[PDB]
Amino acid sequence: HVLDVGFLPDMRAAASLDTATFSTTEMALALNRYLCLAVLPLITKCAPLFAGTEHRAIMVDSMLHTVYRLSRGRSLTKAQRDVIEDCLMALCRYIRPSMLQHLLRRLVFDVPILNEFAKMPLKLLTNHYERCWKYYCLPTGWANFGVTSEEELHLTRKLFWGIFDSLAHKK
Amino acid sequence: MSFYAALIDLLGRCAPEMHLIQAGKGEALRIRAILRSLVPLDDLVGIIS
Amino acid sequence: VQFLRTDDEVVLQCSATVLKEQLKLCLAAEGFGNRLCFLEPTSNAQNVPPDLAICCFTLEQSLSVRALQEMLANTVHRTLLYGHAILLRHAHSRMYLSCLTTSRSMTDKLAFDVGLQEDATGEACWWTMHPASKQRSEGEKVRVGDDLILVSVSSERYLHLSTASGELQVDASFMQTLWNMNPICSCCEEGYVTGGHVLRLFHGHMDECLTISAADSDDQRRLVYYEGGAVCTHARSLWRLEPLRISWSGSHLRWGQPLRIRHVTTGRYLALTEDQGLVVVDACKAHTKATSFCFRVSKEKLDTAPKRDVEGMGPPEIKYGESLCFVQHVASGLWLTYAAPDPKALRLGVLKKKAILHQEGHMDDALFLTRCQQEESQAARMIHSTAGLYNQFIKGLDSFSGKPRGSGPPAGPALPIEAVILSLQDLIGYFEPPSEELQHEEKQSKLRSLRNRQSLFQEEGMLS
Amino acid sequence: CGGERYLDFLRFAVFVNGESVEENANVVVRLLIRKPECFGPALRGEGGS
Amino acid sequence: RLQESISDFYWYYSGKDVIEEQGKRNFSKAMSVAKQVFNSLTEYIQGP
Repeated sequence: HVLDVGFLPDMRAAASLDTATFSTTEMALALNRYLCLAVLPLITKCAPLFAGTEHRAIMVDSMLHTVYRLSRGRSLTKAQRDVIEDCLMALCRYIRPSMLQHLLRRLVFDVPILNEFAKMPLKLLTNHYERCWKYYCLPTGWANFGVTSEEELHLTRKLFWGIFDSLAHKK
Repeated sequence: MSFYAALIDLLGRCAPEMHLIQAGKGEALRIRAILRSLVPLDDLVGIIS
Repeated sequence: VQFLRTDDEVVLQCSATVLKEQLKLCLAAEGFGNRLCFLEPTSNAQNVPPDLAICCFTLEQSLSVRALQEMLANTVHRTLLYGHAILLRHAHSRMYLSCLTTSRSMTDKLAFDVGLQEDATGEACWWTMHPASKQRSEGEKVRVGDDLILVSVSSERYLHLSTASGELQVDASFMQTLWNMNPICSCCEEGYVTGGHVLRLFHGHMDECLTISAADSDDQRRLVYYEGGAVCTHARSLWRLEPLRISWSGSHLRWGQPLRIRHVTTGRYLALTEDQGLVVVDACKAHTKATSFCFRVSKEKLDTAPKRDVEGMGPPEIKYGESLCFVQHVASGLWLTYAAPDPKALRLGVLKKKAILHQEGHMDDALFLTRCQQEESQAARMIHSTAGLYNQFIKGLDSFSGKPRGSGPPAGPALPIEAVILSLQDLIGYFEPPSEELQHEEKQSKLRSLRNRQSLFQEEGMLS
Repeated sequence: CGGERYLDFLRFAVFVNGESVEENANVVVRLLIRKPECFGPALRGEGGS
Repeated sequence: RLQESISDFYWYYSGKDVIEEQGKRNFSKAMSVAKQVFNSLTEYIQGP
């Protein structure tokens, strides 16, 4: 079922401004993502739907076509539950969505990315997990994210309070 | 397609609640079995596909 | 009477329009070996009599819906009323009619199978009656010979007679079908002979009975003898009486009433073929002009024409024990007696008295009737069914036993693999020894019953 | 079209405030199953596509 | 008909140990009508 529903959104259902006439897919998103959240069976192994997770991340991150904050919240919760349910199965499936956050750390839509990349280490803490080249880029990502905080556009208290990353797992 | 979609939506909305199933209520499982035999799972899986 | 009280014997009859004129069929089930139910035709009883042994059903309870629900929630002669839930118990096997959670029809139609259950526990063994066309009302009392519809409780489906690609099968679907419960019998008087009872026909003293030839005989077990001695305990001397009437075929026997005598072990009917004498014949060649017999005291009596058919239980006159009567044919009108053609020194038989039909018989041929136990009759019926099934299996095995398969695995009819497996399991459970934790007296009684059942099964074969 | 219009009304008598009423859903299910023609020419029975 | 209804009510309330207030109210309001019907039936016979 997840394999079949994975390929319905083609590049976030063509999030680029092309037609803006068929938004019923976004409507059915709020109906099927709830069922997807109702279960957490994709935990053990045999998970080649990393492209599906990337598609979901690009769908929540790109809301150019018929933006709706109400359904954006449902997609936000879907992504949060998906990340909090399973992890440490690969390395690219997390850094690639977080590449935008590492580069564009001042984006207003990066709060999902920061929240997920923060919730993952307290939930894991390297226990039953092996570091790799992905773990080697965490210092650079943390450094640039911190540098963007105080250099330009001094962040307000609301976002600065939520931008307190753990920055754990040193060496 | 609209008529079948509406009929399936009505049949799903008439399904017994989960706590009714988990707390006995043999009539609830009787209705659930009737709905189960009405339409198989493969039909739904193909419909979504 | 004629009110369908509790604890009477009934048969579920239905009408089918598949045939050009009409068809009457009665619901039936084998019991052991096959849990499913099937319809048995009855309108064609002029030449082929029906098997009424496995057709009778007994009404156990007739509680209301609320009382039934309370009883089910609390697990561990009331007049029948419309809207009540009833429990039906099979007469032959101590099994309860129920709607099984299975289906094989190639068309779902929300239809299940109608079968039998070993125990009354559960919800699928109860059927709620509903009125027919609006000549009655909910809560009104139910009369015999009145059409009605039966609704299952667990499946909420009618007892429907399907007209699918099959040939007149019975299932539990949402299509409406009308059934009526013809009352076979009712409250019967103690020690009186009624139609349908399996019994032994004793002659003269208590050491002679009307039996049939034993197994492994020179003939095809179609010669009627007058053997005595240890044969009185075996199942050979077990005969049953089938009145030509179909609705009230459980009433007290009447003098001169036409009846058919059937051997339960073999399934053959006593008849006169005018070719070999008084012999038992197959059910197909069992026309009423050759199979109908009767009992009457006062042998000659200047017999008159029988009349005055009774549409009820009737008065009881033929009493068990003291029933010294004479058997004669109705269509022809000749009596029967012991032949004894010659007292040969080397006859190699204790009596070996063949049964023959004569216009005027000898003296001392009056037969008095004694009934057999329920266990003996049930064992005889199981012996008959099991022997038939195993003979069919052996014939199916031997049809293909010669030519290798190569291609086209079905050479002929398919072997009843599932039926024979179920029959074997049922027989294994049947002969289970009693547990060792029972009390001494009851354990000894159960051991005696098991030994008697084993001896009865072995006498009619079932080992060869 | 008439089937869809009639099924629209029944969706409000069995599903209220996200929950489901047991009695109305049960009686609707029994009435629907007792008349198989309401399910359309596909979910009727023998010969159904 | 009223007797059948009362029997059904008793069958429904058999499982519970103590009948609540609402069941007792309906039982009383049915028994009052039963008493009235019984009185009407008696008046048909008295005065032989």
